[PDB]
Amino acid sequence: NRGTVDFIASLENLKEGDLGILRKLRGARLDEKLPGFDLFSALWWPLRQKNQRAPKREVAWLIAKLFAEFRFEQREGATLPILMGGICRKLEPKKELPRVLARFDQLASLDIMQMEEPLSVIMGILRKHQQVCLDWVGLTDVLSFWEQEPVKREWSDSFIKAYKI
Amino acid sequence: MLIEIHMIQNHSPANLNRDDLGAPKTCYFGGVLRSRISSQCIKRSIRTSNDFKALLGGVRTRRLADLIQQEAGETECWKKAQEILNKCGFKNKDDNTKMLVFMSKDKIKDLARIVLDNSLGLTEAAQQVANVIAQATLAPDIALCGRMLEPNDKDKDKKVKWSNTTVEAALQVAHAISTHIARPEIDYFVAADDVPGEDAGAGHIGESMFASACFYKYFSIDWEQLVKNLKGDTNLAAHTVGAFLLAAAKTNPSGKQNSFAAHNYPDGILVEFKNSPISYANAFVRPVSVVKESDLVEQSIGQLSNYVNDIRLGYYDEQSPVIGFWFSPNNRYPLGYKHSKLASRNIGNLNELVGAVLDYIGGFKWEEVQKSKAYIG
Amino acid sequence: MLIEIHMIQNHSPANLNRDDLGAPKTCYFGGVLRSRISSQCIKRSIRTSNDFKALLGGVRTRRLADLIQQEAGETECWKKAQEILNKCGFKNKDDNTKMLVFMSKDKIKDLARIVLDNSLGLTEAAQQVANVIAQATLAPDIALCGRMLEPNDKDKDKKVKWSNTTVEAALQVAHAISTHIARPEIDYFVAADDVPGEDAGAGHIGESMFASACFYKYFSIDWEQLVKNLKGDTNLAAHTVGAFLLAAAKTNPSGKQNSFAAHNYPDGILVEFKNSPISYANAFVRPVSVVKESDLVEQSIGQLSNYVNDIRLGYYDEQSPVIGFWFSPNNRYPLGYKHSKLASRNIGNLNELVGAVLDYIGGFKWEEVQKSKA
Amino acid sequence: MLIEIHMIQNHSPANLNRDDLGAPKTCYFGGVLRSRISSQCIKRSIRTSNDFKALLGGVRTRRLADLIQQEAGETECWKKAQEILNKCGFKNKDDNTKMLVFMSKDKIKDLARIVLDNSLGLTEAAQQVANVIAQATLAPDIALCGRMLEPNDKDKDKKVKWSNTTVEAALQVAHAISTHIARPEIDYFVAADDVPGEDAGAGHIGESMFASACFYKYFSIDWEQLVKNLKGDTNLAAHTVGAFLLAAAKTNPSGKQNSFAAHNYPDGILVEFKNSPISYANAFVRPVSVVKESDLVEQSIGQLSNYVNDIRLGYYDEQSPVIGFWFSPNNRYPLGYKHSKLASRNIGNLNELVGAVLDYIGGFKWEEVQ
Repeated sequence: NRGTVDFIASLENLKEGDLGILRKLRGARLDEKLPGFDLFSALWWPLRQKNQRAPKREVAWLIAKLFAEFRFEQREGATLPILMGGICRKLEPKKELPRVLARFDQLASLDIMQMEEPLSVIMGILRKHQQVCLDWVGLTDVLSFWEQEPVKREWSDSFIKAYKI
Repeated sequence: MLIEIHMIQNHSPANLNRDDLGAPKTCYFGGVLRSRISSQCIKRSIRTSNDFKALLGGVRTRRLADLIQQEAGETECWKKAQEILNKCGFKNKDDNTKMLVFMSKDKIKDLARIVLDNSLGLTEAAQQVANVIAQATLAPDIALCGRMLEPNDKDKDKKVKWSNTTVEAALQVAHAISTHIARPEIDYFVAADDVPGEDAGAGHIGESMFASACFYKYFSIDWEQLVKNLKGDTNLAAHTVGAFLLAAAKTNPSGKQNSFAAHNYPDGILVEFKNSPISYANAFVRPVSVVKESDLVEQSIGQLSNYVNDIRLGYYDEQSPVIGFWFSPNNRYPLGYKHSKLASRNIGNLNELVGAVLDYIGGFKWEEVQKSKAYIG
Repeated sequence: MLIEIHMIQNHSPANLNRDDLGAPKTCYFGGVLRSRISSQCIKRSIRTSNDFKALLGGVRTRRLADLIQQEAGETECWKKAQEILNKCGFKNKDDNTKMLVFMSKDKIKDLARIVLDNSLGLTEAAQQVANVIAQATLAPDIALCGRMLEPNDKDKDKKVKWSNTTVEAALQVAHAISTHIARPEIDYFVAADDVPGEDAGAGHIGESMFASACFYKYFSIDWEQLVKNLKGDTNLAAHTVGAFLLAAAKTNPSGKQNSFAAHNYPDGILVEFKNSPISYANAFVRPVSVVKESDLVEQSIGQLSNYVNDIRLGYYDEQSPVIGFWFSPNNRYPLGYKHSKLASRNIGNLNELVGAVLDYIGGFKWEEVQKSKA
Repeated sequence: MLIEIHMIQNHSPANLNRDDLGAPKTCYFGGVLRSRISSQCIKRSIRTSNDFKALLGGVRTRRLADLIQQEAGETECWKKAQEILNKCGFKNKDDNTKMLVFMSKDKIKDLARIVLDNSLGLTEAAQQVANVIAQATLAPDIALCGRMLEPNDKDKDKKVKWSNTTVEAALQVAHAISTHIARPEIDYFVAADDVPGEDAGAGHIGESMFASACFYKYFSIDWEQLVKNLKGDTNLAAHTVGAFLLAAAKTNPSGKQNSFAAHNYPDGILVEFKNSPISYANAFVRPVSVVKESDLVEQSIGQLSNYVNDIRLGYYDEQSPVIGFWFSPNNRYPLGYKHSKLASRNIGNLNELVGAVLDYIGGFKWEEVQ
């Protein structure tokens, strides 16, 4: 896609003031506070009116908030299941590993509205283990096409491939 | 007859109950995310509290051998007592001591009289210890929280027989869920070196998760089962009910209360006398959203009052009357002034509420049951 | 017995507490957004003030071997100190050394002796170092603020061989929250080049944030726990409480004050003596809305007075622990023009309030307990 | 002992401090909107003023190599020295160096020696340059203000050697805020053509903004830790205090002064000596509404006197005395608070009060210190 790449580049073009504006609004909707709505509209609407396959409003809002609180540099080949597999194959397999596995597996039963907080938990686990990179574009596409079966199959397959190295 | 206590309680930014990762406990109610406080946390906080100190007559410990060594302690009773209780049936699975016993602590010294003889033996001493442990349940806190004691059949010597060690709990406590969508927040602490050093990337950017929410809490007590569990001590049962209400009102979990100080008293307490338990958590199925014309707590009380009116018109039969008292401090939060008259004794004192509750319960008095105290050690 | 201090303090535009991004710390309370100062910042500001200099008896340090070297006067043991520190098994990963030690400075001298006895075994020296660190709990700041010491079990030789290091803190400090809805703002600054280069017109307009608020601060002190922490030394406990009350009303966080100088003073202090901790932060659950007649601080103190009256008349008990003194500078802000007197002594001076506090504590004088240093 | 200066000023419509778009800087204080002048703007206005021109001995230069070749000649040494500056921790950023350096004005000449040390270049030149940058702080403004100068990373990984370049502070300045609700305005400007025949009919109007307010400024000079930064020079410290008083009393920011011309002078200065800093900005938490009988400045001085007296009889200690003056031109605005006189010595002239502060400081006069 190209709307996603432009959206991510625009998000990384922000400075500390607008990042703080987005950071103050975690856990909130889009139609609540005017400064957040204005910032997100001015960042997203030209891309939507240009590219027909730009990310939807809810997905783009969720990625904007996650980037605000969990600022990671954009890199290719650093998807969420790969990093979760790399982290998960370092703990004992009796107590901690089933807990982290259950936390990762909760995401399959949630829709796109109720997914900011588990993703925040996963990214907090990533940040606790000295991670400084993430693939925002691939995560945005996966969240955009989520209720399908092949996307979840590829998600779990990438997790298994990272876990069984 | 069941005594139902509903509470609306607003809290400061706090981290009262956590999980393994440090985040506050959460749940999904009505499709959205809410903050949660577990039932075991509330029950433990009530059990170990200043207003429940005179009725704490039970201990839940994994080191009964050390307790009896502290109790009797002549020369060597620790090793022999540990061996006796290990042959009783308390299995050492995976080298864990395990099998948390929950007997009343007033009988512990009597157990000393079983472990202070060098001619008794092993299996007979274990049988006597098991017999004195099984029929030791007279305690106000044990009668509320219940107890299950089922030792595994591997370390049992097949000569000691275990009697009934199961007591039905007379207290039901629900998890406390918020009345709005949870908004978790992250605090980025950094430790500072008192002695000056090198300020070149000191690091230690931490993560402390916390949240502030308006909780709905719901407790229920069965009067008949409590009296039966105490073995016919209606005085001690009335003292237990009154001191339980007094403790559950003015107490909080002790989780991270040195960094935060959310020592916030409840803004509304409803007490109802029914014949079937009823939870009013379905009031806050739609999350309460704040406006500029009111606050969070008043809207929560209003929604609760609307739902209480709905469950008081529907599901109502004269064959079982319902009597309730509403308490807010100096009547600062009336019970949803759109229909009013939902309760019958809108008052503004906690001790007057306890007194009125006791008089409805048995015509007791709060100054009379305080001398029916349990083991006060 | 518990001494509770409730403050109302209006601050000029400043940035007293920031996160890793640079924004002022905020929170949600009652569904709206408020400004917030962390309790760690308040505790550190009180502990490292100028009204608390005689009672600063403890050090929280990470380079403890350097301090032992400075107090020892011999270089070589310092090297062995790190070895002993390695033999102490605090931490050797993640944040390099880490595992801050909070202990009294006088026993630092004792530490030097344990590293100056090279005739003793290194394992025995490490054991005695761990022991004397475990006993190092004679300081008024450590008594108030508690102590953490849980080293790493991944660097040990003679199993653990530790002692009891946990100290129950006698002081609880809440996070300060604003009494109104916060209005975070951005300050756009451009650095100016004094040499004429005739360039850099769009010279990287920065973005620094700040805010102003009327905070509510809450402190609680346990008298019996403090006395038990100080080995029953009531002379040091009364002095500690008095100097804490003096330092809490005259010290502000030092974060960004050379450009946002906000050295303000509290407008109203309530000091109560009661056996159970209460918090009046539920007064400002509905945010203070400014009207054209009054100001922010008067409305905040009126709401605080209303809620304190409601709590006092709502949770009345037979102990009657309502003995509380209200302070306002020269009686500028009385505790609400709605009710009767609810404070036993409407005091208009600070040192008179401190003297009354000590007189209620034990009848001691403020000039009588100031002679016990740390 | 701490020296504190509180000023009250009134300004004609000025737009003194500007945002990045063009609007005046505002803030919120007490729940209402106020006009605000930033601390760094005030500090830079005082720093490059006329009365402070004697003690100016530092540069905030972003292009230090230009100053290096601007004195020793031989401009080709730019491509001898600039890369050397890129090795000391300046990262070779988008400009000559995006890390602004604060450094005394004389030591640039010493850097000229590094220019002529072609035999001892590369790492030795960079280390010597770092030594000069770290040991160039004895200046009356760098001692007055701070200097962080944390070098950018991705420097040389071999011998990047740096001392403690951080110099703490001697002066704190708060953001000047109005004592009333601000009322910003738009000046609708148009650009009139000179020759008839424009043939353009549309909306060519423009928007330029301004506001007028009465500001409360608050400075604070630490008498110790300023002499400590000046290495015991008590006379230079006294001269710095006196000239800072002069410049802060008689300098305004040079922002859009060619079109608004608001060179207004303060109508009241309150100087105090105390062991702990107090800010009287909480006097104007309530906005100063204007009555018909008085004006804005008189009401502002009255509320300031009210708060000063309430602080004086409030947080009052016996070991620490407080002595304060009170300046007003020809006693036009006394420190109005009923029959109560607050300051110990009313003063009606500026240089007289400067001499009074200087001779309180320990016997300094405005003649030999300059």
